[PDB]
Amino acid sequence: TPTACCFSYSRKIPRQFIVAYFETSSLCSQPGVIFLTKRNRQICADSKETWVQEYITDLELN
Amino acid sequence: SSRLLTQDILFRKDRQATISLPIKLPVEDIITQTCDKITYGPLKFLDLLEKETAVLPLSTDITCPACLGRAVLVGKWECPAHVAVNESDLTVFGPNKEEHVPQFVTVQQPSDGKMQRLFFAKFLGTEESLAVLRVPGPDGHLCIQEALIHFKELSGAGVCSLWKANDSREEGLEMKQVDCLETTVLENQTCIATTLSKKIYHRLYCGERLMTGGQVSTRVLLTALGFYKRQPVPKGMVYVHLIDSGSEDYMEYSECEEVTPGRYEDKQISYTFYTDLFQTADGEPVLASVWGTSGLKDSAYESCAFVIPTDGEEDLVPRRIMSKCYPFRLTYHPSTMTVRLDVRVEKHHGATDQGFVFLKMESGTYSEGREYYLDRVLW
Ligand SMILES: *[C@@H]1O[C@H](CO)[C@@H](O)[C@H](O)[C@H]1NC(C)=O
Ligand SMILES: *[C@@H]1O[C@H](CO)[C@@H](O)[C@H](O)[C@H]1NC(C)=O
Repeated sequence: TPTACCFSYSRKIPRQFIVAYFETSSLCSQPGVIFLTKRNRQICADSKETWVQEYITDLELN
Repeated sequence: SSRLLTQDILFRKDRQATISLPIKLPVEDIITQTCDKITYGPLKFLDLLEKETAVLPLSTDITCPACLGRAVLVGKWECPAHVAVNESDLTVFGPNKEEHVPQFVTVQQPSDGKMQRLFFAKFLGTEESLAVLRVPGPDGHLCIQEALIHFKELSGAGVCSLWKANDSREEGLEMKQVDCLETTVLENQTCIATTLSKKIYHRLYCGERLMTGGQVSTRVLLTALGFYKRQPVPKGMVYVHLIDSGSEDYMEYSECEEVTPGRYEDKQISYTFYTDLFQTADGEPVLASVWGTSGLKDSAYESCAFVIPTDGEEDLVPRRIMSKCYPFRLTYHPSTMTVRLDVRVEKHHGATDQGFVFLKMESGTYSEGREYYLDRVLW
């Protein structure tokens, strides 16, 4: 897994923009999610939010 | 009053050549023989964790943030008489190892008789990787005259950046310590915010719809520095990339077509657009970088790079740096001032098939980036 930490989380964005995801490294004090977008850019989001878990469960369904 | 970073697109003689080891040339000759693009900026230090620390990006402008590359740090070492600093006191680290002493080498060129005492180190990481220099005491910074960084992208293009000490472009790189907020578990974590400001008329389109523009391209590096936990001699420092995503929104893509328009065929897609980047170059070379990924979790990054001379022998014809570009084809039509991009794709359309392509053409003063979204699979 790519080594990176979330310094601040991002606002929700439409599902049609997220293409992948992966949890943050164990070096990060706070567990965060890093979404990969159809623009091939990384976006940090708080895993403790519902829309994040919905994007995650829906991402693994595909 | 241009005190920002600047870049030149060089017309290297041997585009097949690369950084040869061991180091055998002076910094200047290395640039002249292996750099297709150079970025000039300042070399600044910051007293942290008991030593002056300088943070430099392996790639100033992130063409493909996730692409892997091979970087080389070559700095010039010379302490003034009144500075009793040993070569053994300089430490560096990057995306691969902990803080350590680099290897030094003396290079001589009887051509002009020049001689330099260099220190070097080799790295392999993404375009978002970093190189950190650390020198002791309050006077150590004076020993490092300048720091070159060569980065051979996936496309095979040489992207260099020279950071001289006391460079006139003092505002091209500003670094200021910030609070870490305990984001990382590193012991004694110290966060740094390095701001990179370049004077470049940059425009970013999605197909032919403008997304962003400006007279200066800024990039902010939020980096955490510290040490891994340990259990009961050496002080091996490392860094961790910090992603501050609260600042931006996805509004620019809110209006981009879900599938970027283009001419679809059996085995390729063709995109046409109008560009004045070759006319404003004013006889200067143009560095065209195209790369695409048809994958999500992961897929082969197809990258290519060309240098287009804008006048002289063989005028306005792409010259290849890589062996050859199979996935992508690029041609410029001066009469219409239009560019045509061709992408090899799989002849079968299907659902869930989403591809992404990015073409960045840039001169010394202008820069155009164009994002293409495909409903087919890239070769
Ligand atoms: C530098 O190296 C010499 C031996 O090469 C050593 O004797 C001296 O103490 C060192 N000076 C400093 C400031 O580390
Ligand atoms: C962190 O800061 C202070 C400096 O005295 C102390 O806790 C410790 O020495 C530092 N960490 C390490 C690994 O030395």
